[PDB]
Amino acid sequence: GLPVMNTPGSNQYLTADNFQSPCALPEFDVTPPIDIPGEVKNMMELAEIDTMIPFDLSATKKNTMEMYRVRLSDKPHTDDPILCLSLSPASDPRLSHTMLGEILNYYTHWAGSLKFTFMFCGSMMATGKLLVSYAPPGADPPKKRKEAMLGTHVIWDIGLQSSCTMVVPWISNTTYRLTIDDSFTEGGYISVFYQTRIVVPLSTPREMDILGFVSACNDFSVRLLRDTTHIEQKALA
Amino acid sequence: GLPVMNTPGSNQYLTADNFQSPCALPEFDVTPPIDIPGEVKNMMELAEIDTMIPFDLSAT
Amino acid sequence: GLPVMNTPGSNQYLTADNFQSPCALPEFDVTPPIDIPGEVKNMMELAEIDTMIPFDLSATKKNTMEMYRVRLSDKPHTDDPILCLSLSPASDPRLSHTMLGEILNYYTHWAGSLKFTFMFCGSMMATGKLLVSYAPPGADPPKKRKEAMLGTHVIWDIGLQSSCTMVVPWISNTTYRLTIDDSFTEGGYISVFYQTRIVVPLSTPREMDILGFVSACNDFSVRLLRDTTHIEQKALA
Amino acid sequence: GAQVSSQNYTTINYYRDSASNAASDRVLQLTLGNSTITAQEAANSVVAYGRWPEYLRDSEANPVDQPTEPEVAACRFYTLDTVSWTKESRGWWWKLPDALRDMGLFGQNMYYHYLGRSGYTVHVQCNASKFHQGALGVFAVPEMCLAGDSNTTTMHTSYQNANPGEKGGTFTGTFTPDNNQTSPARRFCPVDYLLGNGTLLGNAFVFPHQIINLRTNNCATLVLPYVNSLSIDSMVKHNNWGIAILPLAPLNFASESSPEIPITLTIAPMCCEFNGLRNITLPRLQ
Amino acid sequence: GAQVSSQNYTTINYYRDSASNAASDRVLQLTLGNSTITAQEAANSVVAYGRWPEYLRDSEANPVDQPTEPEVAACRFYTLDTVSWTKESRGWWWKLPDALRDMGLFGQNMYYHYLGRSGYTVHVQCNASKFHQGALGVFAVPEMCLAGDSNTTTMHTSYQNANPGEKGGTFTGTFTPDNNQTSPARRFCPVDYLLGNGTLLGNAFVFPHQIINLRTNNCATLVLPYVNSLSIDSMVKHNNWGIAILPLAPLNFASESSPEIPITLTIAPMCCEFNGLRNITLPRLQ
Amino acid sequence: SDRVLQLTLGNSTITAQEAANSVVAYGRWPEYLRDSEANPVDQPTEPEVAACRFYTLDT
Amino acid sequence: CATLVLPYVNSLSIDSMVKHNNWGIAILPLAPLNFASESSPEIPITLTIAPMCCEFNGLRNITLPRLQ
Amino acid sequence: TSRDALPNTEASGPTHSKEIPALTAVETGATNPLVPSDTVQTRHVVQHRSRSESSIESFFARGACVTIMTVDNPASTTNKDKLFAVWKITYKDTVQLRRKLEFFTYSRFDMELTFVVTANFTETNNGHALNQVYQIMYVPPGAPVPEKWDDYTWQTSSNPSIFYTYGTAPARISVPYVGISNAYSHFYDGFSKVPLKDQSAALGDSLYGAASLNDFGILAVRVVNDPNPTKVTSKIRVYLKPKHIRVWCPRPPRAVAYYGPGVDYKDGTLTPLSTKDLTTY
Amino acid sequence: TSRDALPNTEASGPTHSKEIPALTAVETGATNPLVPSDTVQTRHVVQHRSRSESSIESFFARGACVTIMTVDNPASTTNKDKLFAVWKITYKDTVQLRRKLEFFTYSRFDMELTFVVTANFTETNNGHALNQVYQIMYVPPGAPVPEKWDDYTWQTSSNPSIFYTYGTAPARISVPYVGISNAYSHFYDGFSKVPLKDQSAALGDSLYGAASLNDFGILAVRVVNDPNPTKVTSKIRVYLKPKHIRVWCPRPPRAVAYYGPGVDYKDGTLTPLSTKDLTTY
Ligand SMILES: CCO/N=C/c1ccc(OCC[C@@H](C)CCN2CCN(c3ccncc3)C2=O)cc1
Ligand SMILES: CCO/N=C/c1ccc(OCC[C@@H](C)CCN2CCN(c3ccncc3)C2=O)cc1
Ligand SMILES: N[C@@H](CCC(=O)N[C@@H](CS)C(=O)NCC(=O)O)C(=O)O
Ligand SMILES: N[C@@H](CCC(=O)N[C@@H](CS)C(=O)NCC(=O)O)C(=O)O
Repeated sequence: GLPVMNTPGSNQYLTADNFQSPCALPEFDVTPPIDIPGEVKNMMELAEIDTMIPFDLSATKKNTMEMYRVRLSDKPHTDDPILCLSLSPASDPRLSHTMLGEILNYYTHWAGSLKFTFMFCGSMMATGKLLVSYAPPGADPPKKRKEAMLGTHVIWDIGLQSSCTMVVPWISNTTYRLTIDDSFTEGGYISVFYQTRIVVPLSTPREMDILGFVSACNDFSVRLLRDTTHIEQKALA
Repeated sequence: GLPVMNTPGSNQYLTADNFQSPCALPEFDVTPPIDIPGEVKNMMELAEIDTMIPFDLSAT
Repeated sequence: GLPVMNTPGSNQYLTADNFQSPCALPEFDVTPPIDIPGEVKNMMELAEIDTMIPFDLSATKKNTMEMYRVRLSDKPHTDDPILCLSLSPASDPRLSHTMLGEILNYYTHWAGSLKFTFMFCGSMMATGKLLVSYAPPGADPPKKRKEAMLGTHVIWDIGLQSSCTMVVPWISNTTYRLTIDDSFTEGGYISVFYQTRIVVPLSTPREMDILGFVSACNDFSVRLLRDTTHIEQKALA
Repeated sequence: GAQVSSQNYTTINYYRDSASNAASDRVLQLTLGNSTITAQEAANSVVAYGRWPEYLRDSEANPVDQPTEPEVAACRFYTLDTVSWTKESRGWWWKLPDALRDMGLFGQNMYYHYLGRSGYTVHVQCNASKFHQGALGVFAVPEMCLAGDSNTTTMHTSYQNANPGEKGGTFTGTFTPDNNQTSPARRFCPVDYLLGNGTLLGNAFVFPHQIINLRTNNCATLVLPYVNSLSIDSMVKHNNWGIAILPLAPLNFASESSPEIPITLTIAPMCCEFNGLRNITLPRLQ
Repeated sequence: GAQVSSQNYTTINYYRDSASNAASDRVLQLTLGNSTITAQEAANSVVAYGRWPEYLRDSEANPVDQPTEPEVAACRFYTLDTVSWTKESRGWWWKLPDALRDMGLFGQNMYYHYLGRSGYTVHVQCNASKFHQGALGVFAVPEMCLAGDSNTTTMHTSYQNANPGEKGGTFTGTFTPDNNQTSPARRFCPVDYLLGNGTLLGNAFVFPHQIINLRTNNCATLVLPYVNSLSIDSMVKHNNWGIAILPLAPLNFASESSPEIPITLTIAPMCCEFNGLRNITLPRLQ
Repeated sequence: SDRVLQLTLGNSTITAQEAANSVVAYGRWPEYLRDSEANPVDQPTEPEVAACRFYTLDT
Repeated sequence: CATLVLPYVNSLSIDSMVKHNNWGIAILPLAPLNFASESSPEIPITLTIAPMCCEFNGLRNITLPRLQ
Repeated sequence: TSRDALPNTEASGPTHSKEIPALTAVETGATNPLVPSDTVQTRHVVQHRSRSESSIESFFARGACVTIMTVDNPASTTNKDKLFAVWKITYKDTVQLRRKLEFFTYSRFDMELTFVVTANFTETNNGHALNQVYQIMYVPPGAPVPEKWDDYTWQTSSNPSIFYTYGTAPARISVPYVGISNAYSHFYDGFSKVPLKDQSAALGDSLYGAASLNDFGILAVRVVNDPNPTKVTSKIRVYLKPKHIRVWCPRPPRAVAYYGPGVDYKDGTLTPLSTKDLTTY
Repeated sequence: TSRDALPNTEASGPTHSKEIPALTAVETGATNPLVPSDTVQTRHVVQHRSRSESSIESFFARGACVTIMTVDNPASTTNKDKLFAVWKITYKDTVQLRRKLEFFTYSRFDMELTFVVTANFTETNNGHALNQVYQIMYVPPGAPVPEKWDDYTWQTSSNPSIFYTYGTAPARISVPYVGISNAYSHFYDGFSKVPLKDQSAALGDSLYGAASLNDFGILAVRVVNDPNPTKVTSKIRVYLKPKHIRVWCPRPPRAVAYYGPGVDYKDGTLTPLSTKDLTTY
């Protein structure tokens, strides 16, 4: 019949191919779908939801409930940092197991802005002011409010609104960043400081906690699907 | 001639497949059908007929 | 299904074939290009740039900086040649490692005109006249100004303009010439002579240098891509 | 018959089956039946997945007989027991519709029919003073499956231990495997920081949820529609929702070493309907 | 949907990805900021690749924050040190933006931000008498990578030795491998006739260039746009351009055995802009 | 309304929940120097975001 | 908190910033601090300042004042 | 479409106003939809990136191994029974696709199965064998299951089958959505029986989370050739690709090792997080 | 288009004028665009030649070997571990394509990879083996790397793979432009870290010219069959063809032998030119 010629790649199996194959159950009567709440169309829809950050991965606090709480007190004012965090959303131990980190560990490249939200869980009789800072890479990581004050920052005044949001904008030399620890695509640094101290009246707890969440903005994207290191196996079934 | 590429599932036999094959008796003169009573178009037509139930399946 | 017949050449791999194959990364989000200076569309664009010729490949001058300079002096007039060069742009040792020669060593056939440019690097107080000659093949190579004066030639007067250009036109029996040493497609001869001598006043250097460059014209072309002998290997990686 | 698209390219379907084809806010009042709720310190309210409860439509109804819709007789607020929040608490959980199995006519209709469906309104109440601190996370989980207490068998939790009723259960901070081979306990062992099902608590905010922060609000409200892979199902075999309450920040008061405050739950069925009337079911709940 | 072309023949695309598809002159004056240059013996000027420096456009900007454009405060002529040309000289090299790292406010802006970009104007000055002879080749190389001095390791040049600053480096006529295994020098060994990177000097005229011939002109001017595979980058990690000066014909004067003349360089940034402000960088340059 | 305030300069922001409004001295907002009042003749420098930003002194 | 917006004030259009100070900020306790019954209360005060519409003229080598 | 570019960034200057977008309240249960323009001065950027590769179709467009089955053709000079393989259809014998799927509670999808077959000799004897053929038969629930490698059940009058010749391209078929519900249930919080007070304790017992919603039959694989004097051992790898997929009710992903077909976890595996100081970058 | 013919030659007679096109100045930096008609008397010629074969697309339209990988299936009667191959993707293991590409500074192109597999026996024993199948898996950066030939990483739930049967046509795939910059960088004049005075000397050290712009993952190759009584050794040759290619910033070509992945050269190889007398043809 028709003369044909076979080309390279014949009789191979590529797991990413897209071809038609015969149906093993012809004329099957398929059940129709109903309207169920909670349909998802993109995986980036799940990365735009805030999830709590396990800041305190101490040897005695990790793998417990105490790892999500950051302790504050009414001590005299100091310029030392409250927490320090490197912007590696997929490889930082404190960011890799959040929902954003879990989704990023299935991909190789990411880009976009982030937002960190902090919530204060003290008494209504407590007051204070804090400083949340982000520093692009290249210089020494900030260790004093004096240095952190030179990068991007927000001043959080604790009142009726008990939450603050800080947006980390996209400041990169490449169009995408790798989801591993890398010097050429490092992200920067994040820290929290006391602007003033925490002040309480008598008959009030002098120690409190804050909680933190991270999520993505509407200009965030990923690419190059891959496999994760967060699940493994030794025996079949 | 035409460049082609073979895909997975080549040279397999699936008993539920639907393909054309060559005819071993070309130009055969087929007998025409007549009108016979009792033609069936669906198997559900036979399930809509009542049939007796063996209720008493005792050992005897 | 459709009856087909397989023809010779089925299940072969030809490295010069042009066929479609399945994509291993479907739906990948490709980075867009930007406007970078210095885009190249043809390899002949690089052959039309002048590059210096290593004329003096002496046992003590080759593989140094002295091989690019041709020495001139103010000696009494003579009819002996200053330099002699055979027109083999790809196999001549003095032309094979220029940019034109490097590009020609990737091809089997070439055709077109050439241009040689000479620059004088003496004092502003020096004067002279030179004779640049090209002779088509078939006769004895010129060794005296008397013989060189019968072929194509230019007379270079050294003044405010310190450079001269001589065009070697396409004079061939075949439509293309081979890029190897061959008697049936030999190119001809090129030489330089003193028309008058070099004259300087007192308190001036009596020895100077000239530099030479070669490039192609706008009617130059090549064909039959091949491999070069200018790179090799012994061990992998 | 070929389809031309852009990348242009051409595609053709060869088979007859598509499978073969290549691919203000602080104030709130609620009224249901003869019951009302008021709130003066609220953080608004949450409608799960943006969908309000509704009745089953004709174009999605599996059973053919006429359903029963009690309405006001069963769509009303029922108050469960009150739990005590102290500094040693790890959290509590409930199953729906399991927690309303003994609630007026709702339980009677539940145990007299074979199929039923319903949505819910959940209202959690907890108040303190301006000198207390703490935070609670309230999560609604569809198909809230908990892990067992056995490392020699899986999925061996008994029907009685998985359905505690309106009393509910509690989370624990440690996993204690049961080792009695002769008399296995056959009960859950839910760990708080794993949410009782092997997933990290920090991500539980993917589910519908709210937070009660003692310095901001004192109540939480969640509106849950009916969720399942079927239009209607058996309410006595299968639980549709689970409610989990966990302390995100421990309770603390002035300088006392043993503060305590109560937490109360009120739940209202919504748009509930039933099918398949027969004699009443008498489960073995002990 | 088939495409018909001429050789006629027909082609069809089978896949959705395009990857799958089968394939007067002597006189010059320059003014920048508060600085001016005049020249009376010039050979015109060269604009590299025929492209003038420009600012970054919105349709090609990676970072999202507002950039800084110092303009006159940093776009001005800076004069580096002066070198001495004798009969034993082999050539000199400089890196850009490395040579301007201590130049007024340009260096401050460079070390205070994380990203930056800029073009340049380079002016080389060398004058002699009508009784001197010689020629210099000035080349501008994008991504000017030099070879090391070690035959046991590769790419082992230290950050300090690769960034000399405004003093620059020099070429050598011979390759001398370093043999100190205990205390490796970790520095370049650039050979002049190989252009320091394994390619013949005669072909260096592929790069933008000019020639100073002592009997014709006494200055050279090169205008360099910003070149890189990125829209903007880190100026402290990566050098965009390299300037190389080599004697094409040795210097000679009358009958003296040791003539010498100075060579001076002046460089001006153009259309420079910066992004990512933070605390200042303090590199280890010794 | 008057209790709430937010300021944004360059890469720095400030929020306040208990404020008494704000004061503009003499009812005049800062502005650049106009051509009809400029003494020097050379081109000025305007760093803008690089220098117009909030700096925190000691406490 | 308190917020003050200061325009540029001087008898000249532009001047030397290293010789002359344009503004002074003074903070004084109008009523003394007191807390419950403690005899030694204390609270911090912080200042944040932002330049606005700043411009410069006359570029030269940098000034190195004697500040000690 | 998913290949539509993301929104552009807008230029924003200095601001001075009473409105505070930064401060918020997370007790409500919502997420603050801030953009970079609300906190810093930004420039205008024309956006080019898109979210085409993170869609639900793209996230599942790969073939994942779900099982490895073993068959053999024994020596003619022995008494061993010929071995044929039976496998109960499920995606829970492996962990990668299981973890990817259990990001959600419900799903619908068509399926594509690919079979890769390999064989080898078992004894050093130089004995030979002719090319082998394999029969793969799908037995739905309630159909007779084979007991010998050559009994009548292999006549396949109504069960679909594939006959595969060794050395050719790997076998492939496609299946539609074949559930008895309106979607697949990745999780089921219930039982299949309700115990009754009148009845005995054992008559009402059932396993937790098990339902007949997840009974799809078995695959039976045999070598159709008769035994040679030498033994030949073959393994078949099954690869599953879901297509035309829709999902509902996202869930947090698994954080500890799987233990059985349920949500149970094993002691000694409950420490997924590593150490890191609070004030260390 | 590139197939357009070159300009015709024009007739020119004797000339006598003040204008001098021959004399020029090369100090400016330009090239004199002379034609033969400016120096000799010429005739009219209709031109037919074209520059279609020297375009950038044509200069790179061949498949070049980039690596040879080695795998084996060992004997069943030994203790040797089964060998699988790992290769880091790069074009710098060979010299021909590297030299062709390094004529320029930057480039963009799609890629086409072809795999040619060959096998042989290692021992004189007459033992036999059945046809083998090979798995080729692409592991991008950050994904788990296999450590045994049969561990879980080969399930390929998200990594693309090719399964190749021996004796069939060589395997082939195509890849788009997958860089994180706007073009590939053949040369990079910089470092990845900046050392800091406060920090230690070793904490800022990095290699010269190395950046993460050139990290593309690895290819892992294994034999999927189980070992036979006899050993079989296989080699896979990889051939790379760039298509739809664009280039920027031409450079002089390499003149001395390559030494490592940088621009370094080795002593004793710096004499590329031969001898030739000045006045000898
Ligand atoms: C001879 C070759 O013919 N093969 C035909 C065929 C036909 C139907 C087949 O059944 C396909 C059933 C799968 C679509 C079921 C996959 N899923 C859906 C959800 N699920 C599951 C299992 C356990 N717990 C929860 C969910 C699954 O295992 C298999 C093969
Ligand atoms: C299972 C088969 O699937 N294979 C898929 C696949 C996907 C992506 C792959 O990566 C391709 C990366 C190349 C396009 C990179 C080539 N280049 C670009 C420049 N470059 C390089 C290397 C070192 N120094 C400078 C430049 C390179 O090596 C390879 C295979
Ligand atoms: N056991 C029979 C051979 C098996 C056989 O012939 N089976 C028949 C009837 S039970 C059959 O239906 N075989 C199915 C098949 O193998 O295709 C024997 O003693 O040889
Ligand atoms: N090592 C196992 C065999 C390897 C195996 O079965 N691996 C399973 C689970 S670790 C797997 O995922 N294999 C991947 C594959 O080889 O396709 C044995 O002792 O036989």
